[PDB]
Amino acid sequence: ASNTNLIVNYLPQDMTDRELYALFRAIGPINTCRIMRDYKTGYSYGYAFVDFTSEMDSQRAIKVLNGITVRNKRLKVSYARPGGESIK
Repeated sequence: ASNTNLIVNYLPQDMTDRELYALFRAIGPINTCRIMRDYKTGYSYGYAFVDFTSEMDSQRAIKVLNGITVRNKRLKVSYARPGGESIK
């Protein structure tokens, strides 16, 4: 199949995958972009999901985008493998 969903970290807990699209939409052909945060109070901790559905050009953007700049911090980008790859 195809699709290597990634995870963007270093989020302000208020940013939006839209502004993120202004970056990724130019780096890789993302197929979907969501943000992870408490679904009850909305308490975000910095971390979302951005898939490139490229599994190739995306990986390159993963070594680069990893630690970019959000006008104040530096986003993060991994191949969706937080906490020891889905725990491990």
